Amino acid sequence: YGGFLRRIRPKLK
Repeated sequence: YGGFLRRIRPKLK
């Protein structure tokens, strides 16, 4: 459950 922490750095995972 780490798919919209992309809100900063949207290619980090």
